[PDB]
Amino acid sequence: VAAERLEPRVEEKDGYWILKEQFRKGINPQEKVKIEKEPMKLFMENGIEELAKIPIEEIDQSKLTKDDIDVRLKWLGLFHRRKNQYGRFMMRLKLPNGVTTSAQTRYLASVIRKYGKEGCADITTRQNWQIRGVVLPDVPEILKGLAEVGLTSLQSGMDNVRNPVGNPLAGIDPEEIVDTRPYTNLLSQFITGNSRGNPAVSNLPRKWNPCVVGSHDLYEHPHINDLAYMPATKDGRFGFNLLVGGFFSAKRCDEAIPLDAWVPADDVVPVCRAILEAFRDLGFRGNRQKCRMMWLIDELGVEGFRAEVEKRMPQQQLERASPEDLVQKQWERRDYLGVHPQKQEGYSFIGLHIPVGRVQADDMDELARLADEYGSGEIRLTVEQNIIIPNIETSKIEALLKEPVLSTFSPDPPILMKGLVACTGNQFCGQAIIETKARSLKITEEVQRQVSLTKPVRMHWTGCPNTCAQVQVADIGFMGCLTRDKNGKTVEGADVFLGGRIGSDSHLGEVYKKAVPCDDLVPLVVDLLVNNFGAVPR
Ligand code: SRM
Ligand code: SF4
Ligand SMILES: O=N[O-]
Ligand SMILES: [Cl-]
Ligand SMILES: [Cl-]
Ligand SMILES: [K+]
Repeated sequence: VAAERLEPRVEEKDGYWILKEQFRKGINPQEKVKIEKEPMKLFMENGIEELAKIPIEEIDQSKLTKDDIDVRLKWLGLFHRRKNQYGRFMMRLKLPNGVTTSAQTRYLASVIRKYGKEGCADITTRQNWQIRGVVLPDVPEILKGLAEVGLTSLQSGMDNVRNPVGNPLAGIDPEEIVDTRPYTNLLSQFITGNSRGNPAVSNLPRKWNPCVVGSHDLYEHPHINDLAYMPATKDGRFGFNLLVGGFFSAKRCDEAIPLDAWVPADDVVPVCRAILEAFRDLGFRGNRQKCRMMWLIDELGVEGFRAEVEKRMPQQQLERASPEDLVQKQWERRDYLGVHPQKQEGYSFIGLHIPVGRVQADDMDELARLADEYGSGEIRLTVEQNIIIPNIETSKIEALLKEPVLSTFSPDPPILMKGLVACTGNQFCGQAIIETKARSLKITEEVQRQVSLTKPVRMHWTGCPNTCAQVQVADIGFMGCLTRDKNGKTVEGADVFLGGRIGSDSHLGEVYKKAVPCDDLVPLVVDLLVNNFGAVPR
């Protein structure tokens, strides 16, 4: 790699970070959008106030404002559903470590309730909330309402640092390695500039996913993050070994690799900043399919990239990885659904199944009520799109289990439902090839009617090759496609994936059988379960 390749390609100008004049040749259309107008200005200079007053039909008549609503608004966590729910916006939060309060949950419910049949909410595969139905004129008030209840939606889409994932059992599991909440909280504060916006990290070449590990179970999926902090003691000091570059895309899926770096626990934010600065400064900005950070690591080599991180650290110090980390490889991933004792004597948590992560306003209010009556007003989200209510006095569990709402959001659903994960799909998502959430529930129910099993088989349904529902981590994955029935008629289908493993012995699954009509999946899946996962026909 020539020295010229290492010249930073962006510069700070008037509070924002912009591509230098000599580094604009050959850039992709998204990079052009960012040059034409700085997206962060919609929040930080309150550009949203006037934009929100323009009728959407008028907005669509000019490129600048159309790009404002379809692209730039994703820096404020607002996602126009142009194709599938025209004029409505999904809104996505920052929710480090998946932690919400009952007051926040009620606020979110109040927002979606206004929109009737156009509103609902979802738990995401980054243990985050999305709300739906939002209309542009309401955006300024919703931004204010979120701030009032201690939430932000900043920098949650597009070329930004995505939700910091942690251990859903942080602070409460007798078996945790280290409480991840202080670290994911710090990361979210850093990323969003304490909810004011942080332009230094909002002009990346592409999205970037961080997680902090605190569980032997590896609930945080460090192998598929751009930056994963693996807890490790080095020379008698507590800190983290760093994995970099994990990502999924249509073109390529890659597991994170060691940076060969250990940082003291107090250097979590400094090293996040250094890595982001290197990626921002040096990453390719052409073909969008080659802009994730791993492509930079391959271009420079991991050592070349490491040197760029090192030079951006305070005092330019970046130790080599600890020979060992704290994660025990002898481990069986633990079910968190149901009632479990906490490390605090006399307290339990309860994991509740949320079918395909989908809730309505009334459901959110009920869950918030349970959290107040039984817990400490806290609701935790998981990356399997379920919930945990922590801090419940154990003597209250008997009463809790009789609550009517637990017949719907169950502490002990059938085993295949426990492991079922599904993305948005074509109900709302414009890129989706198939419907996912309703279909996946239907198929899973039919499969479980036919077979019993004891292995915790994890089934993931994703609507297109973007693989937001991570089919490559599944025991059985389903990637949406269009295919043909016996008569040559167009039908919805799935490419079926096998081989995904999670935890310490992780492995990326691969296509097993392409183009299976969705109406033909049940027998295929039943047989796979009997033949490979010990399932028994009923
Ligand atoms: C909601 C969520 C799936 C879910 O049902 O849980 C989701 C939904 C969308 N993803 Fe995703 N992604 C979700 C997690 C992911 C993950 C999984 C993860 O983070 O572990 C991946 C694969 C891992 C990765 O990125 O490395 C993922 C890879 C994509 C990609 C492909 C990335 C790439 O490099 O090519 C796109 C398209 C893009 O960004 O260019 C994308 C694009 C989208 C958009 C924003 C596209 C769009 O605007 O319509 C989807 C919004 C649909 C909607 O209305 O909900 N989504 N997406 C997840 C929100 C996470 C969050 O709270 O921030
Ligand atoms: S995998 Fe495809 S269909 Fe599913 S939410 Fe992501 S972009 Fe939409
Ligand atoms: O929002 N999925 O990158
Ligand atoms: Cl996006
Ligand atoms: Cl769309
Ligand atoms: K779920």
